[PDB]
Amino acid sequence: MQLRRSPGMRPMDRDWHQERARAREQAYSSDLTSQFSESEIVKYELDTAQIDGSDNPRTYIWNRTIDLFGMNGTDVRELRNR
Amino acid sequence: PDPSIDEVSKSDWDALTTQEQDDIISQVENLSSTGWVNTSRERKAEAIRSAIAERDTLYSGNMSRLPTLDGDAEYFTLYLSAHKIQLFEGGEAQSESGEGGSVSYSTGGGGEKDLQKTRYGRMALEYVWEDNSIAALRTY
Amino acid sequence: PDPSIDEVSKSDWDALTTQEQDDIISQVENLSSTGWVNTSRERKAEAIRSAIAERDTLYSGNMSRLPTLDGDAEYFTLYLSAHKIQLFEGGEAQSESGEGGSVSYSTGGGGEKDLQKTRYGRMALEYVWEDNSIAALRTY
Amino acid sequence: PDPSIDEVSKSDWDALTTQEQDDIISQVENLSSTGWVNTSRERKAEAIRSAIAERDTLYSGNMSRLPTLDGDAEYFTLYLSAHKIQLFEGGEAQSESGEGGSVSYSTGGGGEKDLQKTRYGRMALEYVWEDNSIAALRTY
Amino acid sequence: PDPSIDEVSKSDWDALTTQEQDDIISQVENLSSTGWVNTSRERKAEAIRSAIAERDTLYSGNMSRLPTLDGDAEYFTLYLSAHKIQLFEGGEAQSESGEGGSVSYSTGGGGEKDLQKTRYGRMALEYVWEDNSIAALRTY
Amino acid sequence: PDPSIDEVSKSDWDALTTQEQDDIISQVENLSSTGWVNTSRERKAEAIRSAIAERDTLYSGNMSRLPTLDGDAEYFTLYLSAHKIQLFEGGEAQSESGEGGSVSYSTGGGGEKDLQKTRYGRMALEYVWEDNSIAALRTY
Amino acid sequence: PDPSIDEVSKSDWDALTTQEQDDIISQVENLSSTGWVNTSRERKAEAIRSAIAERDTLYSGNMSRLPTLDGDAEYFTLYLSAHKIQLFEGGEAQSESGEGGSVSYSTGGGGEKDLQKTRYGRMALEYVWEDNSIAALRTY
Amino acid sequence: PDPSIDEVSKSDWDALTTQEQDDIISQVENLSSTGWVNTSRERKAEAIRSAIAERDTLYSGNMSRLPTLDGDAEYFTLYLSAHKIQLFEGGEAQSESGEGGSVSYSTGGGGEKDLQKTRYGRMALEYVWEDNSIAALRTY
Ligand SMILES: [K+]
Ligand SMILES: [Mg+2]
Ligand SMILES: [Mg+2]
Repeated sequence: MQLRRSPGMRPMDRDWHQERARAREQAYSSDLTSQFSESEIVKYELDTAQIDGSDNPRTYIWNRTIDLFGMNGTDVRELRNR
Repeated sequence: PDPSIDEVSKSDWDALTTQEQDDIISQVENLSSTGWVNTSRERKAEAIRSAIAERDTLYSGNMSRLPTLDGDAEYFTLYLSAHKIQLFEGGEAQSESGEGGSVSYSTGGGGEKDLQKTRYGRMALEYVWEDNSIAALRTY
Repeated sequence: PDPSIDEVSKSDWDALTTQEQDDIISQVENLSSTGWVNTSRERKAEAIRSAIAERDTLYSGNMSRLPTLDGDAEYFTLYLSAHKIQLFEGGEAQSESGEGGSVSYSTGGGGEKDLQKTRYGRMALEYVWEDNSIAALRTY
Repeated sequence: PDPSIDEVSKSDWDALTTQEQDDIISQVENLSSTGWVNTSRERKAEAIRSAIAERDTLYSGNMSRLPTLDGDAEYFTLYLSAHKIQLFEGGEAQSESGEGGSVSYSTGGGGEKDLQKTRYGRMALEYVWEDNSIAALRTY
Repeated sequence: PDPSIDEVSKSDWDALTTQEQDDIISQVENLSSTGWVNTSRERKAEAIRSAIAERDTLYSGNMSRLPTLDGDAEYFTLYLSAHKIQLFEGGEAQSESGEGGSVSYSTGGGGEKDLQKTRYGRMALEYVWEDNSIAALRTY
Repeated sequence: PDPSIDEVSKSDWDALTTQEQDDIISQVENLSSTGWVNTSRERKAEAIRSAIAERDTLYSGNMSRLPTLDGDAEYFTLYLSAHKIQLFEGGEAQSESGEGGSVSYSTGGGGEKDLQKTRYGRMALEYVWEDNSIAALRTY
Repeated sequence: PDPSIDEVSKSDWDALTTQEQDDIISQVENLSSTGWVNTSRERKAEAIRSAIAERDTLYSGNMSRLPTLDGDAEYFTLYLSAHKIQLFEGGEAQSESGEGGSVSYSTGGGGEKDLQKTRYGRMALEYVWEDNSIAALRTY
Repeated sequence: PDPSIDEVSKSDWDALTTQEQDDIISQVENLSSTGWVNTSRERKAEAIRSAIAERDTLYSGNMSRLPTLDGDAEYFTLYLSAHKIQLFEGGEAQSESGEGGSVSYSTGGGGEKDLQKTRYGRMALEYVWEDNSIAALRTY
């Protein structure tokens, strides 16, 4: 018998995909222990997701301390030279 | 000290040589101008062992992704040790009087929880978010 | 100690050799600078036996799925033992005086419930969610 | 003791040999560093007999199917006996003063109800839900 | 005692032999370490006769078909007797002082009503629902 | 001092020569008229090492993009060091008395958290927003 | 003084000759009838250097375009210096007594904040809007 | 005095002859029966110079086109001077005692703020709307 959490079943679970996408979008680094609970790491097999911060939108967004030109929130991967 | 008090677990403290323990004891004794010289070694060792145990069981883990021991773990474990030694001595002295000579200290009604009841405890308490509950979780 | 105070229940404590009990008594005696040396062995043994019993009956079981004894069970039982000995001695001295001078301790208040009423009880209380009621349960 | 204080009711206590009663008296006397040595046997016996009756009549039965005596029945009856002996001696000393020598204890406040008025009573009170009213019943 | 204090009403007490009364008086005297030895027999007899009368008239009948005397009637009547004797001696000593030393007791602000004003009364009061009013009744 | 107390972290302090440390110790000793002369060098060194550790771990980072240590970092660390030394000396004296007369100081006792409990701590507390929580952060 | 205390920043104070510093020290010493004559030159220098540093960091900048130091900057820095020297001496004396008489000063603090704790601090506090928050700012 | 204290600013005070300053000092000394004779000239000069500066910077300008210094500016500056001198002398005397007897004064724990702390300050405070905020302003 196979439960939803059983290791052979994880790839069929809509939540396993959705929360791995969520984790990729939400990380700043490959270092999982500093970012995710033991629960999240085990349940969503986060070792095997290519987590590194490269898919977090906030990696690419300007967040300047003094913003004269009203330019914070701009995302560099939307510039014409990209 | 060669191993530092933040680097050792309760099991490690039991595994240290007497000299490694005595270095850590000597460091804890720096936190009082009296050094608690009239309290014997076994009691100071018990206070430190208990502080290490209480750090690792009671002031450990995270509140949201933040560590519950926010300050320096060395000085936290030392202040927690000094709090224990001062309670083994009977508590804070609010007032002391001898051969006419008398002094009164500004200890006051500082609180009712354990750490609030000594100066070392009040110092230690600032390292651990003042025992506040900023923990948060979410469903997935 | 060879068997630790957290490894023995009340019936185990009764079954221990005198030396195994004396090792645990000696560990409890470290928690006071005075060692309560003017209080007899039987009274210290009764306090420890009572602390073991009271741990296993009042400070056991789950709240939600968390253990109600959150901290180190060894030091919890030792503080609960020291608390009992200090109550068998009459409570906390708030003030002491004689030929050798006077001292007043900052041990004022101490709430209304037994564990609040001595420094060892206040320490023990932190190991056990401060006697708070965080249990939750469901239908299915 | 061979018969334990939790195994005997009021009639059973009256049926015990003097030795079996003296073993239980000896156990109760462990709960004070003074042993209440200046109070006679008849008074210690009356306190125990009363504590047994008090347990069986006031601290028996159930709340929401839970037993009302939640803690260890042995130690509850012993603390309730000690509470009674201390009341037969006039209550808790808040302060004692002799030939110069003086002490004051952190035994103030608590509350107006009997068990709140001595340290033994404040301990006994934890074994019995702190005298709270968590009983519940359905109709059908 | 041969007839117990709960088995006798006011008229029965008057019909007892001096020996049967003296057994009950002796049982009441067990409730103080002093035995009230400086208070004469007539006064102890009056206190007991009054306690019996007062039990049968004020602490009798039912609330919601529960008996209003929920505890052991024997010990209730003895505590009620001890309360009366202590009031015939002027009330609880809060503080005592002389050539033998000084002691202050944790009697304190015990409450304003009759039974609250002595340790024996505060005990007796638990046998009688703490004087609470839980009676309930219906139209058919 | 050649290295200033704000220029050194905990590891740097350990790497300083005895003279570079003694310059900083000597500067901290300027903050008291008594200089804490009866407290030994190791205790003054421990207080400074501990103040440096707390500055870098408890009173660092940013708060709504403002610095948390808004005041001069030199004087903040010196006042935090003086706070520690005064607590190793047992606390603020509220009153002192002897053959040379009596003095009573306006401490007031209104402080209950760590830094509030001495004059050096109350000074240090102005440099760090008085422990207020003006942090603010945004989504994008 | 030749350069006035309001004309010098922390680095300028270090650059002054001993005579220019001693003139400023002499001006600060006018603010107490005792001149704090038992405090050494280094302590008075440290208090002034600290007051200059604290002025330039904590009591500088604008507040709804009003300068935060509204009063005379000379007398503000002098009162802040006198406040610091008085805190190096202990607190304010609430009372002084000895061989030659007794006095009590009504120096009860206005609250728990540092500047409230001495008469010089209470004066200095009027120069800086009483530490109020009248800042206001707009979007454009 | 020839130039009156209300006619001189801080730079004018510095420009006065010693006799013109001494005439003003003499006038301030009339506000106490003791004249503060045991406090030196340079302290009295510092108090007056500070009172002039503080008048011109803290007690100047308008509220709803009314002058903020509504009373006589001469006596305001003299009372402000006397307030300062009395604070350089340590504060109000609440109580004074010695060989010549004892006296206690109706100082009565006056409020938190600077001018409230002495009798001269309380007089000065009536000249400046009691430090109230009656300013009003319009758009056009
Ligand atoms: K989901
Ligand atoms: Mg019942
Ligand atoms: Mg202004």
